[PDB]
Amino acid sequence: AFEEAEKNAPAIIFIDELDAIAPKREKTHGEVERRIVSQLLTLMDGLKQRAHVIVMAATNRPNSIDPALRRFGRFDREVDIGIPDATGRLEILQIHTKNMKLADDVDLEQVANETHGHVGADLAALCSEAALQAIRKKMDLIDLEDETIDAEVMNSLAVTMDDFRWALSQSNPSALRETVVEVPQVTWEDIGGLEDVKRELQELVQYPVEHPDKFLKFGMTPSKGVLFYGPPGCGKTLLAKAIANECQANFISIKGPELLTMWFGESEANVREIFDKARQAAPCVLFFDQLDSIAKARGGNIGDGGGAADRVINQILTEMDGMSTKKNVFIIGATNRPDIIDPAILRPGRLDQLIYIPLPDEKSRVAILKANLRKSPVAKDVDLEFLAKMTNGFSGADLTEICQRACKLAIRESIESEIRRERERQPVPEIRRDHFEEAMRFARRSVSD
Amino acid sequence: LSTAILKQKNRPNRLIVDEAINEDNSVVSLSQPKMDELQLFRGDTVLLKGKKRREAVCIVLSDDTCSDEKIRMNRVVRNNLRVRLGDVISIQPCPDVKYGKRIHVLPIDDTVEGITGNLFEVYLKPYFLEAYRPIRKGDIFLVRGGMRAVEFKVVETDPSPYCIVAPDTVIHCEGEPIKREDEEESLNEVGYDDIGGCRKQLAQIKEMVELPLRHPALFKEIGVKPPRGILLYGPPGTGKTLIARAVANETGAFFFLINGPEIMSKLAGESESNLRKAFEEAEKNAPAIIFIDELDAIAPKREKTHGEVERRIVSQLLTLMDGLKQRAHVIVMAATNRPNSIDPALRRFGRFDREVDIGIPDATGRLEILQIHTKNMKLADDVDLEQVANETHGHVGADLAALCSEAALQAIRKKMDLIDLEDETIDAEVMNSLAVTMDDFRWALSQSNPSALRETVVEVPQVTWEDIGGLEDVKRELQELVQYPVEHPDKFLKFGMTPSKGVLFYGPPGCGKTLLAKAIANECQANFISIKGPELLTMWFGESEANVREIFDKARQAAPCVLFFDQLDSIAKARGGNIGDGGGAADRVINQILTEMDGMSTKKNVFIIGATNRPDIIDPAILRPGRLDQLIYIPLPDEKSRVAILKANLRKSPVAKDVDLEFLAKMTNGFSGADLTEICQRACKLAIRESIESEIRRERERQPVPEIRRDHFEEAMRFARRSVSDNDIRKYEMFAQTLQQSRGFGSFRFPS
Amino acid sequence: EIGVKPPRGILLYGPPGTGKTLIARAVANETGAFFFLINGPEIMSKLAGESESNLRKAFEEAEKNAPAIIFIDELDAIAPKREKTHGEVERRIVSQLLTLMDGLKQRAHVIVMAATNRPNSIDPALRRFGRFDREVDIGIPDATGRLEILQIHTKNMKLADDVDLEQVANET
Ligand SMILES: Nc1ncnc2c1ncn2[C@@H]1O[C@H](COP(=O)(O)OP(=O)(O)OP(=O)(O)O)[C@@H](O)[C@H]1O
Ligand SMILES: Nc1ncnc2c1ncn2[C@@H]1O[C@H](COP(=O)(O)OP(=O)(O)OP(=O)(O)O)[C@@H](O)[C@H]1O
Ligand SMILES: Nc1ncnc2c1ncn2[C@@H]1O[C@H](COP(=O)(O)OP(=O)(O)OP(=O)(O)O)[C@@H](O)[C@H]1O
Ligand SMILES: Nc1ncnc2c1ncn2[C@@H]1O[C@H](COP(=O)(O)OP(=O)(O)OP(=O)(O)O)[C@@H](O)[C@H]1O
Ligand SMILES: [Mg+2]
Ligand SMILES: [Mg+2]
Ligand SMILES: [Mg+2]
Ligand SMILES: [Mg+2]
Repeated sequence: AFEEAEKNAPAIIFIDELDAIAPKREKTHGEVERRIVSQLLTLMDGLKQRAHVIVMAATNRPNSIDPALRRFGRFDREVDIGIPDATGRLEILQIHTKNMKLADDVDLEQVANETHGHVGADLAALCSEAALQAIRKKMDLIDLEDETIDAEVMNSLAVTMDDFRWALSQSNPSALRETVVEVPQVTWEDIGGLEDVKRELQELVQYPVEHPDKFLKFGMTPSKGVLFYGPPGCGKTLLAKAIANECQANFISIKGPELLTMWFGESEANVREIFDKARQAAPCVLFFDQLDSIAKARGGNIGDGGGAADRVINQILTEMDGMSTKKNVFIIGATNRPDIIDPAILRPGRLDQLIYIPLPDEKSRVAILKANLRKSPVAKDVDLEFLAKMTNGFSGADLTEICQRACKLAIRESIESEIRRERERQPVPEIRRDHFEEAMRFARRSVSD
Repeated sequence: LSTAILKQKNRPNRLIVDEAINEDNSVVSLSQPKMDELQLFRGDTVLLKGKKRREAVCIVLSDDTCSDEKIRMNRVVRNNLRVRLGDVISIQPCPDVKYGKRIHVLPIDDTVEGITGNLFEVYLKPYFLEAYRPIRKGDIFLVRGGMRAVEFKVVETDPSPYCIVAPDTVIHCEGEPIKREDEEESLNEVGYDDIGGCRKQLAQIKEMVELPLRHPALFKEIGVKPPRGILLYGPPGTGKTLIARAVANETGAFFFLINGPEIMSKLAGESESNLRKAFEEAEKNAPAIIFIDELDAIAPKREKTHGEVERRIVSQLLTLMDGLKQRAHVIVMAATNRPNSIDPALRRFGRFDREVDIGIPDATGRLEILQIHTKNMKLADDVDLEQVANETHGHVGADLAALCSEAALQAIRKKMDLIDLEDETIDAEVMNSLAVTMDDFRWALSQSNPSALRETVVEVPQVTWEDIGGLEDVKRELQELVQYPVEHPDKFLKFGMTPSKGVLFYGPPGCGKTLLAKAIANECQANFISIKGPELLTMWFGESEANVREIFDKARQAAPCVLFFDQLDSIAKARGGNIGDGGGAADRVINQILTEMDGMSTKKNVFIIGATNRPDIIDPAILRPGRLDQLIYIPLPDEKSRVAILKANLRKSPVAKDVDLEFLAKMTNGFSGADLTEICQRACKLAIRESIESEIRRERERQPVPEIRRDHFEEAMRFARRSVSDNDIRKYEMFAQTLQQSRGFGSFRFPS
Repeated sequence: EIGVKPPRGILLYGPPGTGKTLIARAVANETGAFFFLINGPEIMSKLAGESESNLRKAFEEAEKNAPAIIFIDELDAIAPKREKTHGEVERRIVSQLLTLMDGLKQRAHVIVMAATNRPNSIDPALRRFGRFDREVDIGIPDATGRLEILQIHTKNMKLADDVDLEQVANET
C-alpha cells in the first residue's frame, strides 16, 4: 500500500478504523499484531522522507491508539471533530434538505434549536423518520398491496412541520441510546411547593447554555454540581424526573451500584465511559441516584474487602476535575444519608451547590394535595386545608398514599355495588369525605423526628 | 398511521375465498354483479394473488350462489395459493396469456405408491386432453382415478410462468417424484399472519422491508434513503427468529442468513473474509436482506473484548455497514437477546438505525397468539381461548406453544387404553375420536410455567385460604391488592391513580406471615418469586447488586408478579452500621433495592411483599410509602382467632366430638398459632403411640384408636408452652404504638 | 393427526448417581434411531472456530440420518450462562448451540437429550421451550424404588436363600 502511494504522487493514504490495525503494543498478546504496529511506526518514519504522500487516519477511540503513534513526527497534527453547535446543526439541516420536498411552513432554525446532542447522523435519522411519517399520512389513499400509485398522491408528497415535530418527539442521540430509561411523564406543576428549588434548577440548567457571555463578562465560572439531601419521600427523584421530561438538556439517569464489576479495572472503565458519553452529548445532566452507594467515607473499603470502592471514587473525582468549564455537563446527586458521603466530593469545585429538600410545610402540603388530585374527580365538599392542618409531619409520599388509599376505598365500593347489581340481575362518581377519613385513619408518618 | 400499512382498507378487488361446489381444479366462479364491476367476461383467464408469493391462474366462471364479496374456489387452488377459507385475495386478468408449448409435471411420491398403471396414461393423458386449463409453476392439482388419486405438480411451464394446456402440448411424467415431506414443508411456511401480538412492531418491520421494495418511487419522490438496518431485541421466546422466517418466506428480495458463531474460522483473517464474502454476495443480487442471528455473539464491545480476532471482526462489520463505499440497496437485520452487549458504534444511524423491541405480549396479544396456534390444531366445542389467554400471565409465545403441545400430549395420553405401542398401526375410529378438549387445556395450565421463571421456581406446600385461621381483614386486603390492578385497571384509570404495590408483614414469630405468603403463592392470579434473604449475596465485588437487579428484572418480565422476601431484615438493614461487610457490600445492596423499588424507571405491575421478625432494624428508606406502602402487623391471635386456628388445623384430622375447642382456645392465652399447631401435633403423636402399643399387644396375643380423644389433648396440653414472651410482645406493641402516635389521631373527622 | 409437533428436547437433572447416563444408554439401545454421543468437554479445542465446527458437524451428522437422538452428557460444562462467562469461546459455543437447536432452519426429526447435575448453570435461553422442551427430574429412589433397583442388580449374581432384599432396602 505504501509503495503504491509512493509510485503515484502526490497521494493520500486513508486508514479507516486505525485502532483496529494499531492497538497498544503492551496490551497486544499476538506476535503478528505487534509486528504490524511496529511496521506502521516504521512506515511513518519512512513517510517522513517521502515528499508528496500524506497519511490521514480516522478512529472512534483516540485513546486506544498506541501512544507512540501519537508522538511527534508520526501523526503530528490531530483534529478533534467535535459535536456541532446550534449553527452547525442548522447548516447540516440545510445541506441535507436541499433535495427533499420541504413545504413552505417548515423553518430549519427551530429544528436546529430543538436538538441538543445530535452529531449529524442523528439529524439524518430525523429527516428520514419525518419523510417516513409523511409517507404514512398518504397510506390511507394508497395501499402497499397496490402495484401502482396515482400521480396526484405523488404530487401530494411533501414534508410539513408536523412531520419534523413527530420526528423530534421520536428522536434521540445515538450516544444516549446505550443508556435510556422510560421516565414517567412528570411536569413542574405536578410537584407541589419547592418553588424556590424549581426556579434555582431552571436557572442553573438554562443560564450557562443560554447566556455564557454574562458569566465570562463577570469572570465567574458557573457551578456544575448540585447535591440533593433530605428526608425520604420529599421529592429529589421527582425533581430529577421533572428535569428529564421538561428541561431541554440531555439526561443520563443511573443507579448507584450499577457501575461496579468484579473484574479488575472494569468499574473505573465504566465510570470513564459514562462521563465520556456525558461529554459527547453536552448540554447533558448526569444524575446520580443514591449517591451514598458510590461515594462513601474513604479507607473503609481498603480496611475490609477488595478496596475497589476507593479507586472508583478516586476515578470519579478525577473525571469531575477533568471536564472543562466551557463544556455543559451538570452533575446532580441525590441522597437521603448525606452524612456518609465522602467530603472530597463536596469540596469546592465539585458538587458546589447543596440544596436541602425540606419536609413540606402547610402551604407545601396544600400544593401537594392539589397536585395529586388534579386528574381525579373529587367532591367539592372535600377540604384540603384541613388535611394539610392535621398532617403536621407528613412527607409528600405519605400524602400521596393517603390519596391512594382513598382511591382504593372508592374502587372497592364501586366493585361491591357492581356485584350487588349483577347478583340481583341474575354509584361513586367521585371520592367522598368518607374515603379520605378512612384513609387518614390508616395514615402514619414515614419520617421520625 | 403506524398501523396503516397493516390495514387492507377494504379494496374492492380482494374477495372472500369460498368453497366451490362444482368448480374443477383450474376454474373459479364469481357472482354476476362482481364481474359487472370487474368487467370480467365468462371463460376469461385471470391471475389470482396469494400468500407467501404464491400465484395461480384459473378460468373465471359465473355462479349464482357465489356472493358479491366472495369467490368460490376448489381446494386445489387454495393449496396452490396457500390460502385458507375466508382469506381475501385480489383477482386480475392475466395479461398476454399464451398457450403452453410444453409442460412438465411430476407426481407426488406417496400417491405413485401402489399405482400399477402408468401415471401419464391413467391420469395425465385423459385429464390434459382438450382440458384448456391454465396452470402456473408450483401448482398441485388432484387427479381422480385408480386405486388412489394421484396429485400432479407442474414443475416447469413453457412459456414461464403462464401457459395453457393444449392437446398438442407435450405431457410427460418423467423425473423423480415430488416428495410428500417437501410439499408439506412448502405448505407450512410462516407469513406475516403467523406472527401474533406486536402489531406495531410488525408494521414497522413491514415499513422497513416491504415498502421500499414495493414502491421505491415514493422514496425517490420524497428524496430520502429508507432505513437499511433493523435490530430486533427482546427476551427469549418472543418471536424475533419467527419474524425473520416470515420475512425470508414472503419477500421478493434475496435473503442471506448469517448465524453468529458460524463466521469464525481457524485461519487468520478468514472470519473477516467470510463476512466480506457474505456482503459481496448480497450486493451481487442487488435488493437483498441479510439476517445476522445471534448478533451479540460476533459484535461485542471493542473496549471489553480482549481478543484481537474478535475486535478485528467487529471493526470489519463496522466498515462493511458504513464506509467509503456505501451499501447498494441491501437491508441488514439482526436479532439479539442482549442489546446492550452490542458495540455502540453499530447502534448508530448509519448501521443499525431502527431498533424494534419485541416485547412480552399483553392478554389480548397472547389470545391472538393462541388463535394463530390453534387454528391448525383439532379443537372441541368446549375449548374457550379467552380463559386460557387470561390465565397465562407472563407467557411470551414460546410458552404458549409449550402449553398447546402439553394439552395435545395429554389428549393423546387419554387414549392409551385403546392405542398400543406394540401394534404397528392405530384404528381410524380412535383418530376421529381424538381431539383436544378443555380439560386437556386445564391440565396444561396446571403444569404450565413461564420459561423466564424456570430458575426461580420452588415447590410450595399447597396452602389454601381456608387453612389460615383468623386474619380475615388481612386476607381480604391481600386479595384486593393482587386482584384490583389486574382485573380492574379501568377503574384506576377513571380515578386516575396508580395502585400501591408494597406490603410488609411484621409480628411475633409463628403468627402467620409465611403462611399468608404460601396462600398467595398457591391461589392468587399472579406469578410468584420467593427469595430467602441472604440468598442474593455473593463474595465477588459488585455481584450482589447484579443478583438483585437480575431478580427485579425477572419480576418485571413476568408481570403481574409477586416478589416475596422471607426475611427482609437480613438484606435491608440500616445503612452505615457495618464495620466489615466487605467494602460496604450490604449498604450497596440496600441502595440497589432502594433504587429498584422506587427510582427513575416507570412503575410496572410488580408487588413486593416482605416479612420480618424485627422491623426496627430495617432501613427507614425501605419503609417509605412507594416502597412497601402498607405495613401490616400480624399480632398474636385472640380468642376467636384461636378457635379458628384450632378448627383449621383439625379439619382433616378425625377428632372426637367430646373435644371442646372453645375451652382450649380460652385456656391458651398468648399462644401463637405455631403453639396451637404443636398442641394438635402432640395429641396426634400420643394417639399414634397408643395405636402402636395396641397393635403390639394384639401381635403378642396372637403368637383401637379410631379418632383422637380428650385424654390425648390433656397430655398434649400439659406438655404445652408459650413460645413468645411478654418482652417480645411489648417491643412489637412499641413499634405499633410509635406508628399510631405518628398518625396523630386515632380518628379523623372533617368539619361540618 | 392431532396437529402439533412432538416434543424434541429433554433435560435430565438430578444428584450424581441417580441413573441419568443409564437412562441414556437404555434409550440408545432400545430405540431404532441413530444415536450420537457428545461429551461436554470433548467438543472444545484451542483453535478459534473449531469447537463450533465440532458442534456443527455433530448436528449435521444427526440431520443426515433420521430419526436421530443426540445426547450431550455434562451439558453444564459446555453451556454456561453468557452473562457470567468472560471468555469469548464459551459464549460463542453457547450461541452456536442455541442456533443449532432452534434457528431459522429447524431440525425436522432430531431429538436432543442432555444430562446435567446442576440445571441452573444452563443458559436461560436453552431452557426455553424450543430448545429443551421439558426437564425430567431423576430423583433419589424411595424405599420401594431402591428395592426394585436391588432386585434388578441382584438377578445376575448368585444369591443364597437367606438373603432378604426387603430388609436390605429398608436399611439403606
Ligand atoms: N412535593 C411533592 N409533590 C408531589 N408529589 C410528591 C411530592 N413529594 C413526594 N411526592 C410523591 O412521593 C413520591 C416522590 O418520592 P421521591 O422518589 O421523589 O423521593 P426521594 O426524595 O428520592 O426519596 P427516597 O430517599 O425515598 O429515594 C412520588 O410518588 C410522588 O408522587
Ligand atoms: N408472535 C408469535 N406468534 C406465534 N408463535 C410465536 C410468536 N412468537 C414466538 N412464537 C413461537 O415461538 C417459537 C419461535 O421463537 P423464536 O425462535 O422466534 O425466539 P427468539 O426470540 O429467537 O428466541 P431466542 O432468544 O432463544 O433466540 C415458535 O415455536 C413459534 O411458534
Ligand atoms: N393463623 C394461623 N392459622 C393457621 N395456622 C397458623 C396460623 N398462624 C400460624 N400457623 C401455623 O404456624 C406454622 C407456620 O408459621 P408461619 O410460617 O406463619 O410463621 P412466621 O410468622 O413466618 O414466623 P417466623 O418468624 O418463624 O418466620 C404452621 O404450622 C401454621 O399452621
Ligand atoms: N435406577 C437405577 N437402576 C439400576 N441401576 C442403577 C440405577 N441408577 C443407577 N444405577 C447404577 O449406577 C450406575 C451409575 O449410574 P450413572 O452412570 O447413570 O450415573 P449418573 O447419574 O449419570 O452420574 P453422573 O453424575 O456421573 O452423570 C449405573 O451404571 C448402574 O449400574
Ligand atoms: Mg430517590
Ligand atoms: Mg432466535
Ligand atoms: Mg417465616
Ligand atoms: Mg453421566
